[PDB]
Amino acid sequence: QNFLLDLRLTDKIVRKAGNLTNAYVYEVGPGPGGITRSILNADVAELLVVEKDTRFIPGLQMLSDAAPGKLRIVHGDVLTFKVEKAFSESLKRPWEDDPPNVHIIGNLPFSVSTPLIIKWLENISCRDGPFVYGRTQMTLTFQKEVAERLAANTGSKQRSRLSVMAQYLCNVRHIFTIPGQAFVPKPEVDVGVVHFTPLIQPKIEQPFKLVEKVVQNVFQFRRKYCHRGLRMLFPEAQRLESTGRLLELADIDPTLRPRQLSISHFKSLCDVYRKMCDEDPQLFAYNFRE
RNA sequence: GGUAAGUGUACUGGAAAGUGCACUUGCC
Ligand SMILES: C[S@@+](CC[C@H](N)C(=O)[O-])C[C@H]1O[C@@H](n2cnc3c(N)ncnc32)[C@H](O)[C@@H]1O
Repeated sequence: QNFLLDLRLTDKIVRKAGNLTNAYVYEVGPGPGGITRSILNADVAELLVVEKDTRFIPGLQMLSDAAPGKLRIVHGDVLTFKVEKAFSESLKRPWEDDPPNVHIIGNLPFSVSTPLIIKWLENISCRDGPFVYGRTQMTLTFQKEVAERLAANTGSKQRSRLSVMAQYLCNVRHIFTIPGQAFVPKPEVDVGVVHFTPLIQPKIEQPFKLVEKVVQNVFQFRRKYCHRGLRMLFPEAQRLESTGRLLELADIDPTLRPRQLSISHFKSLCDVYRKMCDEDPQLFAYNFRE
């Protein structure tokens, strides 16, 4: 659909990924090759590129004809391509060390990228997937609005769910947006650029699907008091007493609003919710739609 | 109150944009 061909920009992106000399990179959805021409020009060790659409191959291969052995083009679907088997076991560096010599770079349709960052976020929770090499970093691409929420801060206008879901597992710099006018063809949206480094110590240590559930119910009624959406974690019968103990033990003023909660206010609540989940087995599958 | 355009707007973990709401106007 909408492609990025401006060398000034494709360069700026690969610059904002970090030093890439003799590194290994996985570019998702290379497309016409703008991003990957620039990647190739950062003297990398090898660039693996996975692309769903066969017709971008002739052109992508002209780029590899220009840098032989540097570019490995793989005909694959990003949402199912198992990158963990894609590079040498040699590059696995431990989680407390520095990020491995492995980087992800992507400019995919927002249709694909948004779900991807979700399945990749829990991949970081579990330290599997692309993160078997351990705290591998990512440079990807979202509609300016979505880029904003990912990096939004406690109290910001656009502090939403992916604020919490991304920041508790990662350091999340949203380092610049670019105008839709820069794209062939220009969409009626601006485009934003976010970098992720997986956090050594995550800001919350509970199963991903737990704080996925917890953060959801908070941001449910986004400008009301937090307790009014929270309380829906609990079936009608227990709901009053339960919500009390939860806010009590977690130490949260219920007048607080979802956008005002510290990334640690969340750690607080989930620890308490995990406790009362393990004290009541039939509680974590409760959802009000019933 | 029903529809179309406009303008605001809210929400979005379906955002290369979508939908909901409000108001005004034209027509019914
Ligand atoms: C909006 S175009 C952008 C073109 C190019 N990536 C760029 O930055 O200029 C997105 C590209 O991602 C690819 N793509 C979309 N879904 C994909 C998927 N599931 N797996 C691999 N590639 C995908 C498409 O083939 C297309 O080439």
